[PDB]
Amino acid sequence: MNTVPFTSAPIEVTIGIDQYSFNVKENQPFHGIKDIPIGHVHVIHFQHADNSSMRYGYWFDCRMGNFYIQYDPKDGLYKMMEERDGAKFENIVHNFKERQMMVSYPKIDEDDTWYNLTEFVQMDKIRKIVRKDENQFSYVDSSMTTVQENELSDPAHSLNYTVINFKSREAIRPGHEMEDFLDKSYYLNTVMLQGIFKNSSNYFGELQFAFLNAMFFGNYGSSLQWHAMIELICSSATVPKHMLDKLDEILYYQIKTLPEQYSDILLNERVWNICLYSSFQKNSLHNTEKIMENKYPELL
Amino acid sequence: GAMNSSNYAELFNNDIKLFVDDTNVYRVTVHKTFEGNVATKAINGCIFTLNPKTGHLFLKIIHTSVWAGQKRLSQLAKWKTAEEVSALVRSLPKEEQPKQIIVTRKAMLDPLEVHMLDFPNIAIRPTELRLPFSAAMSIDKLSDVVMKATEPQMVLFNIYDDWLDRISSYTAFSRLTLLLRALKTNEESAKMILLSDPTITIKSYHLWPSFTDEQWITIESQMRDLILTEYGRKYNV
Repeated sequence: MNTVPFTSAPIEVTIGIDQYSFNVKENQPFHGIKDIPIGHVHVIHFQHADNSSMRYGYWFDCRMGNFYIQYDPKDGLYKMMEERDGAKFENIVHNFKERQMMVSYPKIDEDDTWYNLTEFVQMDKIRKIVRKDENQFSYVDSSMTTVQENELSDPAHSLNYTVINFKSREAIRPGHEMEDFLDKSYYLNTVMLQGIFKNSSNYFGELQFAFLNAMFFGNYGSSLQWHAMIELICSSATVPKHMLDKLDEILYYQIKTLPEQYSDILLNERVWNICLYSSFQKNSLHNTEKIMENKYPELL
Repeated sequence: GAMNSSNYAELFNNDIKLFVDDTNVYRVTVHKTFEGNVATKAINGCIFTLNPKTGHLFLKIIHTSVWAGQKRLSQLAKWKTAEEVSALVRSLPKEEQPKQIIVTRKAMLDPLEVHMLDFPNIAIRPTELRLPFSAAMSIDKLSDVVMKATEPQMVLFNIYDDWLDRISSYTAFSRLTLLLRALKTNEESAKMILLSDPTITIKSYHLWPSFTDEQWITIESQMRDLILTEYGRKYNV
């Protein structure tokens, strides 16, 4: 069980940790989050009380280093930092714990929700999508645009998701235009799975990382990447049975976790109606179709 | 974006463009079977590819053999149209390739965009104009070369005959759309109007009769009348 201590909380803020959140008052004696489950990636995230614009946060794994949060009054945000001194960090954490100044990661023992949302997400892949090599953790906010959004503008602060474009020379073999546009199996299986991602685990990790960025930061380009990656599988006639079974499971837990009140902005009517009702895989997503029809019948 | 009444003069500027109409690509007669079910029999079709500035028509004849053993023919027809237009473009020298292709049916956009990926600088545009290019098979010589074709063929025509000698491309396209709208609304009547005076013939190298400027005004007037009557009938107004 690992810990992210906070030096202080000088500004009122809603603090997110994975799917949980806590309101912290201005100058409240809050000193961090303890009992964070080892073996998963995590996201700590922030929404200032005064400016409910720019949701922002850090992707981290506690196996990689000792991480803390400290407010910067100049840049006006909660920053993640690494503590290189193991003994200074253990001594900070033990003090705050002894004074019970830390919220406990509030996991219910039955509850596999975070595991189910981050099953294929790995810090090494997040750090290739979010490029800041001097840090072991990754910053994402509401406003960060994708490499694909840029092409249609500061490259340093971009989300480098795999570009998917159904009407690209990448997607369409010369002389197989109608076949490849109507049945994306060659784009999915040769170009993306064999070619770029190497295996379905990397593909699903990016998909799941894109959803979480869309959900936790309202990051619009992330939502676009999540739908594109669902649409590529559903629009392919030829998909390994194991990938379809896993996709159903992935999508079920994303739809299950989505705040009911954000379905209108986070879900693309056209993609979901096409995937569940028109696509080759319309009958291959039993769990997803049942939770969608029971939770968001308006959208369909 | 979309070509409408507001940007109508752009058709006659010096940027090479082509209209593509796919209406007459996939043509069938519906009949009863011996067991009293229904079945279609394809007939020869045609892609109607027109430069509105010059009148240069690229009539790609779609022979029935292209449908043999194929499925979902009305979807395939859009893709096969897109393949053939893309092939035409590649076959033209650089300086003759269009800078825009306007499809008369929005269902042609994605097939054509996908077949033209190699040509990112050629804009594929829809139109809000209801153009009567469907009536092209009401032009006897076009109908004749399509129905006689025993294999895939490309035939080159000037749909304006020699009109551009005497009138601008705006006026020639107005005349052509009026003749085609008439042929589309009442074929029998339109054809009667065009040939009712036997002294006025169609030159071997032309599609329409050799009307004088005065005679074109009479004809155009008779075509307007035909279109309004039929409208009053259709709608009882």
